Amino acid sequence: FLGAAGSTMGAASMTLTVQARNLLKLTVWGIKQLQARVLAVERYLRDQQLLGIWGCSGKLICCTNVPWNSSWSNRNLSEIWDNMTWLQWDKEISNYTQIIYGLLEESQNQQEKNEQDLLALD
Amino acid sequence: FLGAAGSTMGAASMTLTVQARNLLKLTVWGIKQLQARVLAVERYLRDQQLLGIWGCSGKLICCTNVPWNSSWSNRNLSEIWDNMTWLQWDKEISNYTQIIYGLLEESQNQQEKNEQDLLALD
Amino acid sequence: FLGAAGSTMGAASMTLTVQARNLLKLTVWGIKQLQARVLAVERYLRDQQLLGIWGCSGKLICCTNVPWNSSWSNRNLSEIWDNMTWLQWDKEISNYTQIIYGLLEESQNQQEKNEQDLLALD
Amino acid sequence: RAENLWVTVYYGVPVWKDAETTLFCASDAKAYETEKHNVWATHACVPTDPNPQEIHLENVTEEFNMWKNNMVEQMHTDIISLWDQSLKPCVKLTPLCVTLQCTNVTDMRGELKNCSFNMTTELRDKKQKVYSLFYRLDVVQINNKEYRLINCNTSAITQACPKVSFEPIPIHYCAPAGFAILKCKDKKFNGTGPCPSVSTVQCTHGIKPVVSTQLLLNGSLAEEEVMIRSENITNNAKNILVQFNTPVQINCTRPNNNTRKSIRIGPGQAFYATGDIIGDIRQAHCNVSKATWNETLGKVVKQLRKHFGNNTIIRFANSSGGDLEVTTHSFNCGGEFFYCNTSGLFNSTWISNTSVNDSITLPCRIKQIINMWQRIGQAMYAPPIQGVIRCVSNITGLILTRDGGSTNSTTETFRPGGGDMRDNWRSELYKYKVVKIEPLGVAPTRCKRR
Amino acid sequence: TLQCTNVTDMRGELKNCSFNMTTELRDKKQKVYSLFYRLDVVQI
Amino acid sequence: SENITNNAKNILVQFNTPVQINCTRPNNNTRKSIRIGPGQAFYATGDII
Ligand SMILES: *[C@@H]1O[C@H](CO)[C@@H](O[C@@H]2O[C@H](CO)[C@@H](O[C@@H]3O[C@H](CO[C@H]4O[C@H](CO[C@H]5O[C@H](CO)[C@@H](O)[C@H](O)[C@@H]5O)[C@@H](O)[C@H](O[C@H]5O[C@H](CO)[C@@H](O)[C@H](O)[C@@H]5O)[C@@H]4O)[C@@H](O)[C@H](O[C@H]4O[C@H](CO)[C@@H](O)[C@H](O)[C@@H]4O[C@H]4O[C@H](CO)[C@@H](O)[C@H](O)[C@@H]4O[C@H]4O[C@H](CO)[C@@H](O)[C@H](O)[C@@H]4O)[C@@H]3O)[C@H](O)[C@H]2NC(C)=O)[C@H](O)[C@H]1NC(C)=O
Ligand SMILES: *[C@@H]1O[C@H](CO)[C@@H](O[C@@H]2O[C@H](CO)[C@@H](O[C@@H]3O[C@H](CO[C@H]4O[C@H](CO[C@H]5O[C@H](CO)[C@@H](O)[C@H](O)[C@@H]5O)[C@@H](O)[C@H](O[C@H]5O[C@H](CO)[C@@H](O)[C@H](O)[C@@H]5O)[C@@H]4O)[C@@H](O)[C@H](O[C@H]4O[C@H](CO)[C@@H](O)[C@H](O)[C@@H]4O[C@H]4O[C@H](CO)[C@@H](O)[C@H](O)[C@@H]4O[C@H]4O[C@H](CO)[C@@H](O)[C@H](O)[C@@H]4O)[C@@H]3O)[C@H](O)[C@H]2NC(C)=O)[C@H](O)[C@H]1NC(C)=O
Ligand SMILES: *[C@@H]1O[C@H](CO)[C@@H](O[C@@H]2O[C@H](CO)[C@@H](O[C@@H]3O[C@H](CO[C@H]4O[C@H](CO)[C@@H](O)[C@H](O)[C@@H]4O)[C@@H](O)[C@H](O[C@H]4O[C@H](CO)[C@@H](O)[C@H](O)[C@@H]4O[C@H]4O[C@H](CO)[C@@H](O)[C@H](O)[C@@H]4O[C@H]4O[C@H](CO)[C@@H](O)[C@H](O)[C@@H]4O)[C@@H]3O)[C@H](O)[C@H]2NC(C)=O)[C@H](O)[C@H]1NC(C)=O
Ligand SMILES: *[C@@H]1O[C@H](CO)[C@@H](O[C@@H]2O[C@H](CO)[C@@H](O[C@@H]3O[C@H](CO)[C@@H](O)[C@H](O[C@H]4O[C@H](CO)[C@@H](O)[C@H](O)[C@@H]4O[C@H]4O[C@H](CO)[C@@H](O)[C@H](O)[C@@H]4O)[C@@H]3O)[C@H](O)[C@H]2NC(C)=O)[C@H](O)[C@H]1NC(C)=O
Ligand SMILES: *[C@@H]1O[C@H](CO)[C@@H](O[C@@H]2O[C@H](CO)[C@@H](O[C@@H]3O[C@H](CO)[C@@H](O)[C@H](O)[C@@H]3O)[C@H](O)[C@H]2NC(C)=O)[C@H](O)[C@H]1NC(C)=O
Ligand SMILES: *[C@@H]1O[C@H](CO)[C@@H](O[C@@H]2O[C@H](CO)[C@@H](O[C@@H]3O[C@H](CO)[C@@H](O)[C@H](O)[C@@H]3O)[C@H](O)[C@H]2NC(C)=O)[C@H](O)[C@H]1NC(C)=O
Ligand SMILES: *[C@@H]1O[C@H](CO)[C@@H](O[C@@H]2O[C@H](CO)[C@@H](O)[C@H](O)[C@H]2NC(C)=O)[C@H](O)[C@H]1NC(C)=O
Ligand SMILES: *[C@@H]1O[C@H](CO)[C@@H](O[C@@H]2O[C@H](CO)[C@@H](O)[C@H](O)[C@H]2NC(C)=O)[C@H](O)[C@H]1NC(C)=O
Ligand SMILES: *[C@@H]1O[C@H](CO)[C@@H](O[C@@H]2O[C@H](CO)[C@@H](O)[C@H](O)[C@H]2NC(C)=O)[C@H](O)[C@H]1NC(C)=O
Ligand SMILES: *[C@@H]1O[C@H](CO)[C@@H](O[C@@H]2O[C@H](CO)[C@@H](O)[C@H](O)[C@H]2NC(C)=O)[C@H](O)[C@H]1NC(C)=O
Ligand SMILES: *[C@@H]1O[C@H](CO)[C@@H](O)[C@H](O)[C@H]1NC(C)=O
Ligand SMILES: *[C@@H]1O[C@H](CO)[C@@H](O)[C@H](O)[C@H]1NC(C)=O
Ligand SMILES: *[C@@H]1O[C@H](CO)[C@@H](O)[C@H](O)[C@H]1NC(C)=O
Ligand SMILES: *[C@@H]1O[C@H](CO)[C@@H](O)[C@H](O)[C@H]1NC(C)=O
Ligand SMILES: *[C@@H]1O[C@H](CO)[C@@H](O)[C@H](O)[C@H]1NC(C)=O
Ligand SMILES: *[C@@H]1O[C@H](CO)[C@@H](O)[C@H](O)[C@H]1NC(C)=O
Repeated sequence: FLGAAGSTMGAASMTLTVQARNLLKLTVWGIKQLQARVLAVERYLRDQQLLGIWGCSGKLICCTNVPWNSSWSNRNLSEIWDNMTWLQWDKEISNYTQIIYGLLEESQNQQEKNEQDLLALD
Repeated sequence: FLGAAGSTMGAASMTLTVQARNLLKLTVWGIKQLQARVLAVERYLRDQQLLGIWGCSGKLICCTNVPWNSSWSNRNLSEIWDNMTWLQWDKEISNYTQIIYGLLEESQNQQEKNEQDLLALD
Repeated sequence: FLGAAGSTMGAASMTLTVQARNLLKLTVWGIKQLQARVLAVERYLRDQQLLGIWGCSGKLICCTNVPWNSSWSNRNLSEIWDNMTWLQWDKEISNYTQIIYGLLEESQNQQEKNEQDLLALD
Repeated sequence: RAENLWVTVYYGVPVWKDAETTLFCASDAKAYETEKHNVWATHACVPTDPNPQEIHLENVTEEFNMWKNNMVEQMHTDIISLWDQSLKPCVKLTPLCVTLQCTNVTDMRGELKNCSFNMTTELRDKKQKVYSLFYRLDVVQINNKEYRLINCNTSAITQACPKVSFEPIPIHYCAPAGFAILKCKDKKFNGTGPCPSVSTVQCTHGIKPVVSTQLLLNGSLAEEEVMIRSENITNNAKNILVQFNTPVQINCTRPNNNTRKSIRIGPGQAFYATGDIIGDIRQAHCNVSKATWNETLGKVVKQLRKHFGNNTIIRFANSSGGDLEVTTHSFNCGGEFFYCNTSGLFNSTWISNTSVNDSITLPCRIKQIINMWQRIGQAMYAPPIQGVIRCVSNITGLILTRDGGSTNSTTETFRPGGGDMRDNWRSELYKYKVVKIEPLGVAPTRCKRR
Repeated sequence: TLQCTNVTDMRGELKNCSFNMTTELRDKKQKVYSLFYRLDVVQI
Repeated sequence: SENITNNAKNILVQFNTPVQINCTRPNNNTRKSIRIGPGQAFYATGDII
């Protein structure tokens, strides 16, 4: 549970699974114990819809056909996983994050499924 | 966003992706801004459950082993995608819609997964 | 709808699909017709999250790479499906149920997806 | 076996069906900075998207009916439900039914009554001898001159909080996920028939819930020619809604400079009594410029002849009779409720294209205790306002009725309508209707599956 | 306070009661009578 | 019965044929509908006719 947040990204891939999951008749305080958990399931499905519409369709790790641009954190591979940490990593990509998101839904699952439909005809 | 509703079904397949997605302590009006969005997530999951139990298991476009019956809108293929529109299309299928739904859940994912289990043994 | 609960597990696999699915401004009784259906969708998603994180990612039937331990209900195959019923079956596995659950999420989708990522590189 | 295609599921196909859902409000997220302790609707009211989206649907024709529109009914019940939620936390005036000893104010036949009465203090022992000032419309005598509250025999009464204001603020109606709102972009639309150019929006335009009678105030202007709308036109039982081209300047003031007593009926509660009037001794009045009202009339009277025939005599006249809400122009300015005599404006007789000074005026009456929407069991007391109230609004439309006496082939006379407030909301909602989107669709294609 | 009396047989099960009551106005009371069953009232 | 031999527990009975029962109020009454306002009205029991 978050244990590798201080550790490197390379070590942080092992514990990845633990992070996935951890009368009621009252007039008042019933809305206080409700409003919190309702936005929680709203925030939950918000992430999951993105996971489906992208090239994942499944949880944990999944890959895609989107090529990694050099202009996006030009780096050494061992300088990423072995020498660097996630909080420190998300910091630089902060500018290109919205750009990458577009490539997954548009360039892939929009253009991939249609590509698949054309490859499924023959 | 709905832009091809007037256009033909053939042109309407390109913009398909855009259609997928667009204090709180009050005693009153809090139920007015709540009841609307709760049935929304109920209506949302109602469509998604159908997508899973059918031969899709994924969003946007997906195919199936259900053969198209001639008795269901007997047509020319170019008379469908190239010459016709979706509102105009759903109009005729209105009678066979409930019939087709049965073929996806029953004839496929009920008979397919079991077929798959028997093909996965060897 | 539950019709095979008295029947053997072997006969119970045919009807499996039927089991999957069956003003609002009031100050009171509105919470009575609400609290019931909200925990329902909470209980619903509780089962579905388990289905994804395991080796299923789909509904109805799905298989896994987890080997069946002899110590867990050591039996004859025809003594299970042909001669025995589900209520009677879940009774014995009651002790090993929590053990099996661990093998699906840990031994598989944690170790499988990573295994897959390494097999997807080459 | 027999070829060729196979069924395939498409998600998000452009298919919708006419339906009804529960709509919420939107305040533009500025109304919240306007503060003044929850003005009108907006409290937790949803902030409007800074960039509303309007998508024009090409090659589309959709049929609209504004009288069958369901958005009107929700808004009508909303304002009503909104009204009660405002009066619940406020101070209830229940022990104001005490006998009222009244006398004639020091001109214009004593419209105001100076009333002396006994009242309960913070303590439950001694009463309180105090006087107040009520309009003739708020009291009724019972048999010196002895009076009583006018609402006491009919129902109960509660005072509106001085903190909140009745100031109408723009409210955008939006639809939840899976639904859509259609907008008619044609310049000339009467609310019925097919619409050539249709666009969709998440939120309707800025709509100010201005409650008024015989005059649409602060509304939306029409395009080009002025518009004429009626549910059933040849039927004289149905009101005729009019939409103006150019807005009409109207002034309504309270030429009485007043003071608040703020008497203490504790513990903790304080009532705001109307003190003495310091200023012009006058009755409330409403101004309309003679040139501007006439020009509109001339343009409007020509539009009625697109139905009632090229040549005919159209005469205008004031209200026939009924409740005060029906017979006068009713609205709210500065918190006070004016009832204006529109009889001066509606006195005219027109020729085929024409009709046979620098200003005009309209006598207005003030009533603090009101039951609108025919509500029984709840009467609201409008609290007094310090100083003189002055307000300027646009007159954007009317509520009109046609006489039943016919002589149909001779001449026709029109009079100001009233009653239903849905027509007021139908004035802004004519171009919108609610549909639910049906995303799921099936189409035949060759891909099959492995 | 309820001032009651015996109804005009079967030992007077019903009581005719006179009492003071508050009107719409908070000034004058109201002298009115009602009819209650013996089970709804108790003497003091 | 919950506990039959126990005399402290009630015994519930279910009939075969329904039993016709008539209960009437052989007093033809009137409503005073006195006014205890503002807005409230109490319904008093008038004389029995
Ligand atoms: C919106 O508002 C508008 C207006 O603001 C509303 O419009 C109103 O709509 C109603 C309809 O609900 C109209 O009433 C109907 O009128 C028709 C037509 O009447 C006119 O024409 C008749 C014939 O004219 C032709 O013949 C003469 C002779 O040759 C010729 O000179 C002429 O040029 C033309 O060629 C006239 O007879 C009639 O006059 C009579 O009625 C006048 C109006 O009351 C009256 O002033 C006259 O003095 C005279 O008495 C008039 O000029 C009527 O046909 C119709 O009558 C049906 O309905 C009534 C109930 O209202 C019912 O009692 C009748 O029996 C009749 O029902 C018959 O027809 C039905 C449909 O076919 C059928 O189902 C019935 O079973 C029944 O038929 C039975 O009997 C016949 C024999 O009687 C038999 O053969 C059949 O087999 C069967 O057994 C209505 O009265 C209004 O006129 C109209 N308003 C105005 C101002 O015009 C609109 O409704 C509103 N809508 C909404 C949604 O809000
Ligand atoms: C639903 O409702 C029903 C009824 O409506 C309820 O039913 C009631 O249930 C209770 C149980 O909670 C009954 O009370 C118990 O009764 C038993 C049996 O008593 C009868 O039989 C005894 C022996 O009979 C045999 O021997 C004779 C001689 O040979 C022979 O002739 C005969 O035919 C038969 O073969 C009699 O001794 C006894 O008579 C005595 O009691 C009568 C009732 O009070 C009284 O009228 C007599 O005058 C006489 O005094 C009777 O006929 C009792 O054995 C049992 O006693 C236990 O519980 C009490 C507390 O109530 C406790 O004080 C006792 O010490 C005793 O507990 C011993 O046994 C426990 C279980 O083994 C053990 O754990 C204890 O540690 C303790 O044992 C210790 O002491 C012994 C030596 O004393 C020692 O050897 C051990 O090692 C250990 O140290 C209860 O009194 C009711 O009778 C019954 N109702 C009726 C009407 O019968 C039911 O409860 C309800 N249920 C629900 C869910 O609602
Ligand atoms: C249809 O739409 C139209 C247009 O949208 C609506 O017209 C609106 O009417 C509103 C009133 O209902 C009006 O609100 C007014 O805004 C004025 C301008 O505010 C701006 O300027 C001031 C500086 O002057 C800034 O500080 C402020 O932040 C704003 O930027 C205010 O001046 C108005 O306040 C005065 O009027 C209201 C009643 O209208 C009084 O209740 C209020 O108390 C004020 O009256 C005092 O002040 C004036 C001088 O300013 C004196 O002449 C007067 O006698 C009062 O003085 C006594 O009373 C005060 C306490 O009340 C006391 O301190 C003082 O010492 C004296 O004793 C008011 O806030 C909108 O501006 C106006 N719209 C537009 C565009 O102008 C119309 O209502 C709509 N129709 C319907 C049916 O709703
Ligand atoms: C409802 O009320 C509203 C608001 O009161 C009314 O709308 C206003 O109407 C008035 C008059 O119709 C109008 O006032 C004029 O506005 C002009 C600008 O648009 C001003 O320039 C003009 O001021 C001159 O005249 C005044 C009176 O004669 C002088 O006191 C003033 O100093 C001005 O004189 C100067 O200019 C001349 C040259 O023109 C120069 O020689 C002089 O030296 C001096 O410099 C008027 O005040 C308002 O503008 C209107 N307001 C709005 C918002 O439109 C409406 O008419 C009322 N309706 C009814 C039915 O009564
Ligand atoms: C009612 O509407 C009519 C228009 O239908 C108004 O008539 C207007 O009257 C003024 C004069 O008071 C006209 O101005 C005149 O202009 C001419 C041409 O520049 C000039 O020669 C004159 O000396 C005078 O300035 C005005 O043109 C005329 N309107 C039209 C459209 O011609 C009438 O004013 C309105 N009612 C009232 C209150 O006057
Ligand atoms: C309907 O409107 C018309 C038009 O305003 C009203 O006519 C007006 O009648 C008054 C009389 O009460 C006229 O006053 C007169 O003015 C003339 C000219 O100064 C003077 O000679 C007279 O002695 C008298 O003072 C007024 O001028 C006249 N309006 C016009 C424009 O001429 C009519 O009264 C209205 N009808 C009703 C029922 O309200
Ligand atoms: C009455 O109508 C006038 C004119 O249509 C409104 O004033 C306009 O306000 C808009 C706001 O963006 C400006 O762009 C226009 O320039 C104004 N008109 C003129 C002639 O300058 C006025 O706001 C309307 N009344 C109310 C209460 O809003
Ligand atoms: C309304 O009537 C009251 C009396 O009931 C007036 O108050 C009196 O005003 C005179 C001034 O002429 C004082 O001498 C008295 O002491 C006042 N009496 C009370 C009880 O206040 C009041 O002035 C009248 N209306 C107004 C203010 O003009
Ligand atoms: C509204 O305006 C009309 C028109 O001025 C008023 O009608 C007057 O009524 C009085 C009687 O109350 C008559 O003596 C006058 O002759 C009428 N005037 C005209 C021009 O005919 C009317 O009184 C006004 N207000 C109300 C409440 O009716
Ligand atoms: C119950 O008692 C009341 C009096 O407290 C009766 O009302 C009186 O009836 C007589 C008729 O004999 C009238 O003359 C009186 O004027 C009535 N007085 C009042 C205050 O109503 C009443 O009749 C008795 N019960 C009934 C109705 O039988
Ligand atoms: C890249 O990583 C290798 C590790 O094998 C290291 O030797 C090399 O110096 C690195 N170069 C840069 C530019 O980071
Ligand atoms: C601990 O984290 C810091 C920053 O996240 C990083 O620089 C450092 O290398 C990490 N230590 C180890 C032993 O990985
Ligand atoms: C079917 O489509 C073809 C298009 O190549 C057209 O030539 C033919 O006439 C069509 N036939 C029918 C029966 O629609
Ligand atoms: C196992 O099942 C077979 C059925 O073919 C049966 O003949 C055999 O006796 C069974 N053995 C045991 C140990 O259950
Ligand atoms: C019915 O169920 C019982 C227990 O669930 C089982 O022992 C029995 O074999 C079943 N009957 C049939 C015919 O399968
Ligand atoms: C526009 O839509 C109509 C009906 O939906 C259709 O008949 C027509 O062919 C469409 N126009 C084009 C250019 O596709």
